[PDB]
Amino acid sequence: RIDYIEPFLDAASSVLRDMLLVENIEMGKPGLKSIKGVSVIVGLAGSVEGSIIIDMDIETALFVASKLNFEEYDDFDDEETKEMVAATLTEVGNIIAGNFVTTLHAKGFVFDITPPAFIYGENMKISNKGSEALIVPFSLPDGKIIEVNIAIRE
Amino acid sequence: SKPRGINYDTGIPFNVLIVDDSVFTVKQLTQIFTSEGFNIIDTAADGEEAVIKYKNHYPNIDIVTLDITMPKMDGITCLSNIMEFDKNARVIMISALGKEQLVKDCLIKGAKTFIVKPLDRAKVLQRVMSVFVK
Ligand SMILES: [Mg+2]
Repeated sequence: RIDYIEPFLDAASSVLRDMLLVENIEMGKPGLKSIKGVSVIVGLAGSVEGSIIIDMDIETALFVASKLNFEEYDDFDDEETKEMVAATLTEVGNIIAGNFVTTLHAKGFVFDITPPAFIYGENMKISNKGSEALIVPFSLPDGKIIEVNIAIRE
Repeated sequence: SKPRGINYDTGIPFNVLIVDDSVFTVKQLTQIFTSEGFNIIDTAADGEEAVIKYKNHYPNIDIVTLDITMPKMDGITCLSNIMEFDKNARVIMISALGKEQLVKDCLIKGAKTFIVKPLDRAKVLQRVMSVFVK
């Protein structure tokens, strides 16, 4: 079986720590169960079917976008801050997912990813569930939580 | 210190075409290149737009940075298309995907070098100038 749990945890933690440079992105307790706000979705294709989903509240989304662009964004409803917020978070998703599938030439398959999707002002993105789910919360210095989820399709 | 983005045979900045579906990444690369003296001749958010713009500026593009995962047209398909149009094109792949064989396949298809994300100014710059030897 494709052993993705460790590769996933390593990719998620590794990328966040390398991109957001704020001392202490703490890995929470991985759990089978869950998380409005925003959500980034990167589909996993090829031999495995699934997806990588990153969710956080609006405040956290602005905080993260602010740190990554080295400039303050405090109005997610501003028409161009919203543009950069979306583009920044989806790119974080793209990098986590890419590094993840890359550490997979540890298997005799092929693991592809799709362009990312940004779902904000969302319904607690019901991306429902009938396949291996794993939610991993990462805490930023303040109360801000970024949850990285991977659902492979057994 | 001789900004690297300047062609010292004319004093004119080298032209860079940035291709990535993320405006965040386009902005990061833009800062990196301009701070070093390069001129961003144009940018594209997908492989189709990249091909059009590359042909539009063609003789004048000195280097192309190319992402892989993108809507409408991915960077691997884009790479082959640009190399088909212009055998002398200089493309550097810059992507979140880094499987080692993918790297070799892009080089085989014509890319000069490859850069794995997340980005840092220093690395990008060192890679960009290696495709500048004679
Ligand atoms: Mg991309």
